[PDB]
Amino acid sequence: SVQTAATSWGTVPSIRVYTANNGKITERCWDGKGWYTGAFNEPGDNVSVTSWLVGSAIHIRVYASTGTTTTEWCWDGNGWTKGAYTAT
Amino acid sequence: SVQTAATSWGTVPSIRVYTANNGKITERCWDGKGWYTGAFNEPGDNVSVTSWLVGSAIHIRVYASTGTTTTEWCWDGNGWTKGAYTAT
Amino acid sequence: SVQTAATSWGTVPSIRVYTANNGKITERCWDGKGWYTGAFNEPGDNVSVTSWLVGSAIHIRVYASTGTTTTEWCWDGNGWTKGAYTAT
Ligand SMILES: OC[C@@]1(O)OC[C@@H](O)[C@@H](O)[C@@H]1O
Ligand SMILES: OC[C@@]1(O)OC[C@@H](O)[C@@H](O)[C@@H]1O
Ligand SMILES: OC[C@@]1(O)OC[C@@H](O)[C@@H](O)[C@@H]1O
Ligand SMILES: OC[C@@]1(O)OC[C@@H](O)[C@@H](O)[C@@H]1O
Ligand SMILES: OC[C@@]1(O)OC[C@@H](O)[C@@H](O)[C@@H]1O
Ligand SMILES: OC[C@@]1(O)OC[C@@H](O)[C@@H](O)[C@@H]1O
Repeated sequence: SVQTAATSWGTVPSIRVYTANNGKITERCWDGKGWYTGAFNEPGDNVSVTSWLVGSAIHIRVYASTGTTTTEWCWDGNGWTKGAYTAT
Repeated sequence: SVQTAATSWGTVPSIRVYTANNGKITERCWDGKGWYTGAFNEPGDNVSVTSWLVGSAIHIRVYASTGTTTTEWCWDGNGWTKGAYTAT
Repeated sequence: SVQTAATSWGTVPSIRVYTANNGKITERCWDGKGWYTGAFNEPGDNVSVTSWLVGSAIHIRVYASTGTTTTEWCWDGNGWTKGAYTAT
């Protein structure tokens, strides 16, 4: 079936749910006022996530895996880009 | 194999581990004094979870997936019910 | 594909990413100065993780599953050992 990963922050809260479905990962977002589709859209068969809130900034790390390759995607306030993570 | 998801809160801590096994999700609970089987029992092949503790209240969201359908289950102090999440 | 689980703590942050790949779980670690391979290496086809930071101590629980058996692995400052979790 589809595979999901979830994270949340604050007291509203904000929630992010990532779904790997048919080799693509998409993102659904809640900030207290309805679910919406987030900016994150990248390939992957499996997803995990962690996040940490510091001051006014949310930092999110999404680990997207296809085959034996895992790509880290980073949100630090300015869109999603690949991070330095490697699996070694 | 079976697939799990875990969350924890406080300093004891309380831990919740959700296991999707043979199309059913069950819940094991630790509150500092032994593991026990929790109230959560719903269908699903895949599970993720997030939780947030505010004051005296734990809020838990469990995302249960079968095929391409994901159901959000909500704990807000008074049993588990379906939440408004949709995958779009 | 490979399956991952992630957790993080503090403001640096420290991040731990567990990967189940070909029946083995390994751990990659970030403490602010590059990724490295962690001490955790145990069998499993599926992994989840939760952690909680209290004072100067990180506590990590990794749930490693093969078939219908889930083993809890505990970090409490002094290496990884099996915890009391059972699935019942
Ligand atoms: O729209 C809200 C948003 O910016 O929140 C942070 C990330 O989750 C983004 O992908 C998302 O679009
Ligand atoms: O700011 C991005 C970054 O440095 O954040 C910490 C880790 O997630 C790294 O892999 C990543 O490149
Ligand atoms: O028994 C403890 C309990 O109420 O804690 C909150 C939820 O995890 C419930 O499913 C669980 O039964
Ligand atoms: O109180 C329940 C609820 O509003 O909590 C926030 C989100 O999890 C929603 O999908 C959900 O319906
Ligand atoms: O090296 C850092 C380390 O000690 O951090 C705590 C655990 O994640 C360990 O497996 C890891 O080796
Ligand atoms: O200190 C280890 C331990 O007591 O921590 C809390 C739970 O993770 C238990 O299963 C585990 O044996």
